[PDB]
Amino acid sequence: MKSKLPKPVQDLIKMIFDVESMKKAMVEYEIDLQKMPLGKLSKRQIQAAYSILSEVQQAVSQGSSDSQILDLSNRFYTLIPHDFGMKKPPLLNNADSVQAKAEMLDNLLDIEVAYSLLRGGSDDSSKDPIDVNYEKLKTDIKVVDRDSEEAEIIRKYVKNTHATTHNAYDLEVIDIFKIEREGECQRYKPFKQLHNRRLLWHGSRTTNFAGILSQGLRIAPPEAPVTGYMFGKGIYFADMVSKSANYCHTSQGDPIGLILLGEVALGNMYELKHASHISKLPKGKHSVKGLGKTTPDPSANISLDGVDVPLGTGISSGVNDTSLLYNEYIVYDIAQVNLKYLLKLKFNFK
Ligand SMILES: NC(=O)c1cccc2cn(-c3ccc([C@@H]4CCCNC4)cc3)nc12
Repeated sequence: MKSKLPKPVQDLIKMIFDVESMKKAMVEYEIDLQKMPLGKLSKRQIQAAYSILSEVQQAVSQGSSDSQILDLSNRFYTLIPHDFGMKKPPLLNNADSVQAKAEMLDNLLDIEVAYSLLRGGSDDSSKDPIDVNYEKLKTDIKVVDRDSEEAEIIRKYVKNTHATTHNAYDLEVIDIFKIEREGECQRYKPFKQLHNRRLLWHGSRTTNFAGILSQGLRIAPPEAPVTGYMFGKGIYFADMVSKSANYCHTSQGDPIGLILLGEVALGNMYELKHASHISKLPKGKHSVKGLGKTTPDPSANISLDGVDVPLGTGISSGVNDTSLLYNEYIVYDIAQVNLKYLLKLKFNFK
């Protein structure tokens, strides 16, 4: 049979299950595709690589000998083979090196999820492969009509919350998808009664979306290094589309990105101006709000189905004694997020 899914949904499935994009991402990370093909990637190996990186992070802060750091570096490259070619393997002896490798592992974890979903399941012929891969996402995906009131609100949110400092590109909404992850409604239900529910942005690389749709937004595993997380291991969101759009890591070569709109149950926010490098919340607080110098104009805030949409144009906040240019929101429980929309964006670079 032929797929009855709308063309934009079919194009989304092709985009998130693109094997060539998975291979190109591994080539960019300088992974040796002969020693470590896409089909050889495993959960166990990525888990053990995170543990090695945490040992490196501990050794660097402890002030361990260069011989122990070299041994941990060598063990990491043995577990994740790299092909540097003309270069000596960079030593993992600083915070920047461990963070670049932890970023690679986060992306490899979701690439492994996408490839294992794609290669799994009943390899029959009765159903269209696009329908088969659609079902592997365990997510209901519907197209939001361009002429709808919903689409108008979302386009206004994209237009008004583009930061002045992120002038490398213009954003254009291609498609708006309404999404419903299986079991997420039931999971979110206890938090639906928490106050201060906001519709916020979450950007990520396109190669992570098969993992995000099938498993939802997740928190970094305990084995992962604690470094590089301004407010600890949690799920981070922005109220400025361009702050999250930067995490799509789109380029002139591939200017099509995916961004989420999630309803997040913030409750009582723990308002911070500087890095806390801690995941523990004070009693009675349900989230962290990192305070930026620029905030969406609160007078243009709208309430949609009991959820605040801060689609106001970026104005000065009043805080100048902060390390953040824009706000960010962090929750430490995966159940405090209900994914609502998925946008396909065109990045028009200057
Ligand atoms: N992804 C986002 O849309 C987003 C919005 C606002 C603030 C954000 C902060 N992040 C974020 C992204 C990545 C990380 C680390 C850094 C590299 C190692 N593992 C993850 C920490 C924070 N992402 C944000």
